Amino acid sequence: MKLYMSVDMEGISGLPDDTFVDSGKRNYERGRLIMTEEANYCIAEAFNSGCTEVLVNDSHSKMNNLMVEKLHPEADLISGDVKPFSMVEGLDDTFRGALFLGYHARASTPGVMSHSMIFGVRHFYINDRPVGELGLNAYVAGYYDVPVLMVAGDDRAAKEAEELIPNVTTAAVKQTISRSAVKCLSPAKRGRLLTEKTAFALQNKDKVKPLTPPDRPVLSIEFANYGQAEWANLMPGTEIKTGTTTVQFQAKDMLEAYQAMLVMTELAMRTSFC
Amino acid sequence: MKLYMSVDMEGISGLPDDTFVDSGKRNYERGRLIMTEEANYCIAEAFNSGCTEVLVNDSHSKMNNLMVEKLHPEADLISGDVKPFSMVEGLDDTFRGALFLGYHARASTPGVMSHSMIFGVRHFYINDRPVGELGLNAYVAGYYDVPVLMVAGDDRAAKEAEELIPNVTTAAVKQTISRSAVKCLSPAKRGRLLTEKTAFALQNKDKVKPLTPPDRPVLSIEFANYGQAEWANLMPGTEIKTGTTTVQFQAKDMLEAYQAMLVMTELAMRTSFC
Amino acid sequence: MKLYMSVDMEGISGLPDDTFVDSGKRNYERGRLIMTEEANYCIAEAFNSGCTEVLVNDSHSKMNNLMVEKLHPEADLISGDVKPFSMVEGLDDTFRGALFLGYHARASTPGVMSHSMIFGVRHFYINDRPVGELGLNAYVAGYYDVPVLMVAGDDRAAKEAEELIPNVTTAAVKQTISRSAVKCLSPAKRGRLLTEKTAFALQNKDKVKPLTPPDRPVLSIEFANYGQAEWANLMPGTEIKTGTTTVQFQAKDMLEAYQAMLVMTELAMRTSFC
Amino acid sequence: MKLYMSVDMEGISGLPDDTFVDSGKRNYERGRLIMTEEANYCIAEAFNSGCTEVLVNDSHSKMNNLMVEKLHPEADLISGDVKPFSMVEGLDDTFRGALFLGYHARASTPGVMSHSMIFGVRHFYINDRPVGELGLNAYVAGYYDVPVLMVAGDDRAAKEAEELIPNVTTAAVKQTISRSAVKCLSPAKRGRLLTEKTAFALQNKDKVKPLTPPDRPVLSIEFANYGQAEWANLMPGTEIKTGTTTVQFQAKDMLEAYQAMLVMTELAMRTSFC
Amino acid sequence: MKLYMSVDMEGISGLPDDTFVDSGKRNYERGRLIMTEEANYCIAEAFNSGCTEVLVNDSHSKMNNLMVEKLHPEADLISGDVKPFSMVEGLDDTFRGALFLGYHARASTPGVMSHSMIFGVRHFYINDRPVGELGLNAYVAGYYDVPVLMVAGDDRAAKEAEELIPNVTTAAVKQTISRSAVKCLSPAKRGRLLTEKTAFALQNKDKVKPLTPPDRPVLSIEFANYGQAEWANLMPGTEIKTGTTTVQFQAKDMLEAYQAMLVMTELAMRTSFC
Ligand SMILES: [Zn+2]
Ligand SMILES: [Zn+2]
Ligand SMILES: [Zn+2]
Ligand SMILES: [Zn+2]
Ligand SMILES: [Zn+2]
Ligand SMILES: [Zn+2]
Ligand SMILES: [Zn+2]
Ligand SMILES: [Zn+2]
Ligand SMILES: [Zn+2]
Ligand SMILES: [Zn+2]
Repeated sequence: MKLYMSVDMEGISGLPDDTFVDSGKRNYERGRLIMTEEANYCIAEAFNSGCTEVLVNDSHSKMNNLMVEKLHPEADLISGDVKPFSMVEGLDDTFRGALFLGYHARASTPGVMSHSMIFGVRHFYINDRPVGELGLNAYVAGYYDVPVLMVAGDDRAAKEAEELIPNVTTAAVKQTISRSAVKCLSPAKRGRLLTEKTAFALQNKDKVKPLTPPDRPVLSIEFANYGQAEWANLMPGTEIKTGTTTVQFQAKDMLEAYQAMLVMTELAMRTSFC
Repeated sequence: MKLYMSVDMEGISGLPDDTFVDSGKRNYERGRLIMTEEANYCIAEAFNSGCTEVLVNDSHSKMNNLMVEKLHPEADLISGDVKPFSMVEGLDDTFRGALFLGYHARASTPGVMSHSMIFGVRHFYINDRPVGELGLNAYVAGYYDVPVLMVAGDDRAAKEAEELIPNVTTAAVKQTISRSAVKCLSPAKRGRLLTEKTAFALQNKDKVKPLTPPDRPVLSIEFANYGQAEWANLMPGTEIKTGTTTVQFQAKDMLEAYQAMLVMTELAMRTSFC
Repeated sequence: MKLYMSVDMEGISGLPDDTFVDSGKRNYERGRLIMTEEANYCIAEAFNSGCTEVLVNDSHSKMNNLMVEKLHPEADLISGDVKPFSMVEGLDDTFRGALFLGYHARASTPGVMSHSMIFGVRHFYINDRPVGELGLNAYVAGYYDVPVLMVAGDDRAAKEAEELIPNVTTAAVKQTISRSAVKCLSPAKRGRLLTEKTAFALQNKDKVKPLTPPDRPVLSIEFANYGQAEWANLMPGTEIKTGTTTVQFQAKDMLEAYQAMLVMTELAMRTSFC
Repeated sequence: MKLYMSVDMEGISGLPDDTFVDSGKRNYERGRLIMTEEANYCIAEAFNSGCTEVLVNDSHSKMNNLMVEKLHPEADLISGDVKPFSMVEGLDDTFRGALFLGYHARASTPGVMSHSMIFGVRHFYINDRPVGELGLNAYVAGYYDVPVLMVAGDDRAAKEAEELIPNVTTAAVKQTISRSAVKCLSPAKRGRLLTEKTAFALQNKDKVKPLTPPDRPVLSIEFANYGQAEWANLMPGTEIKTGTTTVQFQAKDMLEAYQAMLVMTELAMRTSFC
Repeated sequence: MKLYMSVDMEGISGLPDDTFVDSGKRNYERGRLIMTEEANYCIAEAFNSGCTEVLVNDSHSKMNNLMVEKLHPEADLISGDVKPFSMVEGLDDTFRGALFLGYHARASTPGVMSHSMIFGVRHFYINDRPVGELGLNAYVAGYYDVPVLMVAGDDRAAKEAEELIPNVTTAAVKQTISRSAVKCLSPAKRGRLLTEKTAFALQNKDKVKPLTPPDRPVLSIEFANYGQAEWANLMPGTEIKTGTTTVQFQAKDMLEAYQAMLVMTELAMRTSFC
């Protein structure tokens, strides 16, 4: 059975702030080491639980964080950015399930290093339903009828996952105290947690269903300021909701909605004076 | 008659982006020159219209922008920051009226360089009523029973002013096209506009009333992310509205509410990972 | 009569290389001074020839080059970037004609500082017809039934203009020797040329017709490398022509085609390893 | 039994100056290594003495110093800043006792790297009683009826501790010679000292009582200069004692007094020209 | 009659913050221009009032601020640092009186840019009497039986002067609002004030007496932290008052006390971790 893995960084265990996730900062090298090892715990247990294939997609920033020379040798790594489907690149209907690792809470909510794709977004909406990276990626997984079996990260990401995906297995490797502070488990302790949770998730997979997205989903993105909204509103097919900093885009399907998100946020990232 | 002047920079005529208002950028020196001259037009007409005193308060960033060696010699300049009442420092009940120059639109709305005090705030609220710098400063002016006779800036700031202060005179020195683009009048052209508008404002002053604030106003600040809300929520007497990034503070009066704004935004400014 | 002006920098007289057009380089300040004065010659002659209104749109880079304090006082300046229609922002059907100043040759062809919007594009296509900034802007002018009366820049931009717009008046303020070298006229000499040419263009306006664009134009952009094509191909409604670095976009009208160009090139600008 | 641990850096053994505690300096990496190991000695002995839980709160600067990958695996680490209760975050009435590690002397007194929270404070006062970080944290511990069983650091911090908390156990890992010089014990030697002292502290716990704070404590902060006092005096409910650089704040309880300290010092930190 | 002038910068008119007095900051060049001109007003009036000689001593920082090429040609300028008597270098018993220009309030008290010699000192004491630069320089003037006829600076410096020197003439060129903010008079307005005040001071000189210092003055310096006290306590003849950050030095005369101040503060300036 093929298992898909999307690994982010903010939710990795032990990491309290961006000095561990920003490639240009002092604790980054330690961060990617811990990140790679955290993924190995899940990969190891994935194979040990019957999986014959495990696709690992680096889903953070430049997505060149996971160390290819230290990742589980029997796993296939997708490294690099500018991928057609970013965080869910390589995920198709041939996968038995998906596993989100090192995830964090969506923007504007409690949770360590909370945000959604870029600092500029406050909320993502798929037909009026509030979602973050977790939600959007789950919806893309749904498009391929692939269920999100497990989600690991801080306690807030776990809560956010289970409130969206029924019976989903969550692994809270750390507890959020503030947006830049957490109470975490020792690397070895989190390893057991992840090992057990991954095992249970794979055997309890039948109780989890794909997060089916609407046929012609309406993507809504609320940005922090009006400037970011103007930038995104440059993309054809978009419109700004008067009296707000929200930009909407009527998509043909979830896949088009995802890519519209990529482009709109990319444009918003160029906003100055903020 | 004593006239009070609060001069910001983003709304100054001819200025399209922050390269003209950020002391650390290439067009700053030209910006403060134009800013000082813009204020002189109003000061000159103020005296010409009978005013015996004109207090000019630099209300932008470090508030050391207006050039003391080029400002109207008969005017009194307040230069420097860390002032008890920031943008409205020096304003008391002994003034006949107030004049806001170089103002801009509040955060989250259309208007060149739109924002409210710091990049981190999305909305300011005084008893559920949406306001930005313009609103808050008007309310403090109201506390001293001083009416805001005139408000100058872009077309968006003007609109925002008149929708808050009945019969207020506005002078749109430039038209907003985007958050970093405008269609402006020549320096001399804006001068005439400001001269005429200032004259009319002073003679039509009887038709404008002070923006009286509530007795025990409730200050509400919605921040861009949860991290900024946590910082502000550190201040005694504050509370975060569950499910939001808004922090509230019950004040004794408008003056305490203003300072609470200064402190809460100052704290929010320290937020990292954004 | 209302006259629209789009002013770029590379084609301004006397400027041989990017040290005069890059805001971060040594000769930039002299460059924008010459640029502002060059525009004044045309503006002055525009009014002298009957025009009652002259809208000047800064169309270079951050578009904050023209100096508002030195531009003709009777002209209206659009300064700043992130404008819905970039180089042709503010142009509607109420204008008698358009005047392109300081223009340069399109990418991949002879001409000083030749390029099209960004360094990454090799060619722009509107229904298989090769065009650069000059062509695209002319087509947008055509959408509003406004004719391009005059085009000033180097000899190559002039040649490019006349091969696209019949009877158009051109003013070659300098001769191209290489992509970073030119034989130019003295500032005063170019002034006369521009003055005479602007006068003739306004009186010979009847002989020039709007460059009418197709109803549902197909925008094609050929990028320098495949990476830039992949970035642009992220935008919904786009497709890469197999075996090429060209991305196509079927637009509803010229206006949508223009904005699609803005977004696609903006995305391409992010391409690394080039 | 649950044991709470607050670990600072200046008082850590072997560390003579700030090159070992400032994340931006040459000896920082060695410093945090020694710091983590120093904490492990206490944690190990804590468990060995019966404790079932040990909460470790990084209480220095950005509080991301203790190394999660090297800390005792059976301990729970709180890493990160912007915590509601900074140095005493996570401390409640469910703890048997508290242990302060790597502490230093309060500002304005003898002791290596002496200070109180920020360089700008000279003295902290809780109802006229002189206290520093040690005192304030003890008082917050008192609010939860939790006694400070042990305090480790230099000889000056130890003396300061015992003069405030009767029968408290102190461990002087180093002797102060100057504010940036000390006579220290070898890493292994300090380890034994800490091991023995921690054991004795836990078994002699009955002789130590919580430092009960006043019901409505009055916080007083004397700053180095008047500028820092003005900044803090911006916070609602504060007042400057005429003729001094001291700012007072009447709190509802010790918890509000602590946060008022956090905010007032945070504001004072912004003071320029010092 | 010979007149002595000591010119500092913080108290100069129009200057709100250190960006105007720190040679390494953006507004310094404007600052020293205003400073030189401010001194010229007094020099001009000094000569116009009968004075035959005017010695001008640059008394700020590196003391190379006053511009020799723009200072009154008939005045003698002392430029440079490391002078035996710093701020009062060149002052002897052959002078009719002294004039302090651009002075500021002493450390730890209200007043724009308040401090005493270095940021590290909180208070200076001459036989238990609180004094700052103003006081110490007046005492040195007293040693030579020279009276301080006039003192110019902000309102706080003026107040401090008159509370120390009976009948002294003060000129408040600006009003203090905060340590980095003031309400100032136009350069020309301050000029008249200084001109009038200088004239009155010279003709009312008989009513002012020299601030005679004790025979064997005891210098006391209270520093911000203990580290600065330790540094100064290195100088032979010094002692730290237990329980404080104050260092005392028994001098033979006011001249020795002054130089002891120079050395003690110079040593304190080396203090790290502050
Ligand atoms: Zn993420
Ligand atoms: Zn991430
Ligand atoms: Zn503003
Ligand atoms: Zn501003
Ligand atoms: Zn161009
Ligand atoms: Zn250009
Ligand atoms: Zn400490
Ligand atoms: Zn510390
Ligand atoms: Zn001084
Ligand atoms: Zn000075």
